[PDB]
Amino acid sequence: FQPTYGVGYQPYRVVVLSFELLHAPATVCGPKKSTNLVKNKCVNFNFNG
Amino acid sequence: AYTNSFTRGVYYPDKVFRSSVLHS
Ligand SMILES: *[C@@H]1O[C@H](CO)[C@@H](O)[C@H](O)[C@H]1NC(C)=O
Repeated sequence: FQPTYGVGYQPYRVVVLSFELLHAPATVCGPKKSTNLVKNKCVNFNFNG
Repeated sequence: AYTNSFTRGVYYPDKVFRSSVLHS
């Protein structure tokens, strides 16, 4: 790689974030806050997304 | 040498829970 090269021949850094979006316990999460739990009543819910 | 597997070598196919069900 030389800085004089045309755009297609210039270096690009590449990162691939691969997700194991499994039906399995989480270890990486988005910036969500968490509430107390509620029981025996009709609630909207979100567990791990 | 050889031996028979019989019914050995079944494993939980995914990390889900299920009950009372004939899953395929
Ligand atoms: C399978 O195992 C039996 C065990 O008695 C053996 O006699 C036979 O030769 C084996 N056959 C093959 C194809 O491995």
